[PDB]
Amino acid sequence: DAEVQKNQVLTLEDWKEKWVTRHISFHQEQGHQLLKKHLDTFLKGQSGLRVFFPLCGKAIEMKWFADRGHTVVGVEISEIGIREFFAEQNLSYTEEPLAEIAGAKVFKSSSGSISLYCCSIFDLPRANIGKFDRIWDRGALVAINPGDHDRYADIILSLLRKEFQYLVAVLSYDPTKHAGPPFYVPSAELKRLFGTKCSMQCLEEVDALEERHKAWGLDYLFEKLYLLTEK
Ligand SMILES: Nc1ncnc2c1ncn2[C@@H]1O[C@H](CSCC[C@H](N)C(=O)O)[C@@H](O)[C@H]1O
Repeated sequence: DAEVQKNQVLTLEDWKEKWVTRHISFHQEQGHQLLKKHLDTFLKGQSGLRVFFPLCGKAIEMKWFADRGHTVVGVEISEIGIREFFAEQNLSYTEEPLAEIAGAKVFKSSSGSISLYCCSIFDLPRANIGKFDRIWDRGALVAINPGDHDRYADIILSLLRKEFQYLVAVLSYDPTKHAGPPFYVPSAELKRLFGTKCSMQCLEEVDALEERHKAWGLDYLFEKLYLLTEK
């Protein structure tokens, strides 16, 4: 069952077409409510953290971190989504080509609080973006093709400082009922991916079934939030 979606794929071009055609149902216009609940503690006592958002879309919470004085980096293959982030958050920005990745670009807020790399996360290591105190992962690990999970996890691990907090949101549902994204990523997979190098703790399990999931086929959907930290 954890293997049912093992061969499913969305490509980089499919994701870019979703943005062009406005198939962006993943986006949360009010921001993620579990992060909101856990944010203070996530940041508790710390100043000027470097925070990474994989597969960031136009995630409005990048502004939450930037407003609190933390440095934010995201990676997103869609230039449309990146430009929409800055428009929606009312921020000016520069654009620079990325010399190490053909065709790619980096978009930075005017005083540098937020830098969004327009490229694949699988190419991002060549952009020399350093390491992070915090990672917020929502619609990211669950968006990655299942076949790419090992590669994805090693990149996330390579981006962590020695001390870190890594919050990851997954969704539990019957994967024989729906072909992702968002893919089904159970606890056991999280543990396969990160548990030798991370301590884990489940923080939350919440009902996410919306009737919009009805015709999907789903009669259960729960969102789970995990906190990963140094072993
Ligand atoms: N390999 C990849 N590299 C970079 N972005 C990718 C990617 N695969 C998918 N994406 C982008 O990943 C996003 C997943 S949808 C979730 C967006 C955002 N994290 C949110 O919480 O709203 C899309 O914006 C899609 O274009």
